[PDB]
Amino acid sequence: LAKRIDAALIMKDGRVVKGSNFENLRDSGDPVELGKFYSEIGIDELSFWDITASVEKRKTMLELVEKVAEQIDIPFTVGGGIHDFETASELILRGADKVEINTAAVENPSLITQIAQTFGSQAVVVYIAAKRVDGEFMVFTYSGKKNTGILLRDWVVEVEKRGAGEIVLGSIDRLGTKSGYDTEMIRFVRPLTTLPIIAHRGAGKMEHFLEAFLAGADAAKADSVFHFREIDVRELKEYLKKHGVNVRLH
Repeated sequence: LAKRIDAALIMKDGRVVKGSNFENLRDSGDPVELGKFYSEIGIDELSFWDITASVEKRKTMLELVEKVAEQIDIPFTVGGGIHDFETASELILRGADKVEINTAAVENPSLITQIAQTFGSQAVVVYIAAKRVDGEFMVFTYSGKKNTGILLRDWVVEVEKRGAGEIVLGSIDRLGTKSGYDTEMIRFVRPLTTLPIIAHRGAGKMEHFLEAFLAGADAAKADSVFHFREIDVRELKEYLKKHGVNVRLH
């Protein structure tokens, strides 16, 4: 099916960290209005990642998804320190289509299955942050701080086995580089899973998306290149369609 273009939003205290350059918006740093705007100009799905401090976090994330679900009609994902089934459950019930987990999944893979058994696999997104170490792709947790010693190939297979719906494949080797998506990593992972693969980290120009899709990604996620208007979302989809990529245009 159609290749997907995702926008990611980083959040703290109900605000978009670093905001955005869309001066047409009432509040360029308002996650809800920005999300709604993206949904209007052609983003296919949104993802919200919250880094609010522990005291206010739960209520902040629940308010956000509630407001977002009311204002937008495309699927969205919420994530950020989701550590257990009850937290994931209340976010989905409150309005999220999907939850994103990473570290908590690595430490308890059955959490994937737990969430999927009530909300279906399609509600579970596993973010995998991977990096080359001595010639092998390794899984990293705790915001890139911990080398788990787990091989990417092994974790990808387990993640599907546990019942995840899709995988976000984040290349730590491409963090803030604008040199392109890690297409070697995408090609490496593609044969190991039937799940949708969402490319993340590295995007700097429209051609990088084409490359990502050629590598076998089902979706491409970016943030700052969208928010600071280095890449126009509408042009991006036009470009991709131009060169043969199937994108979308009770």
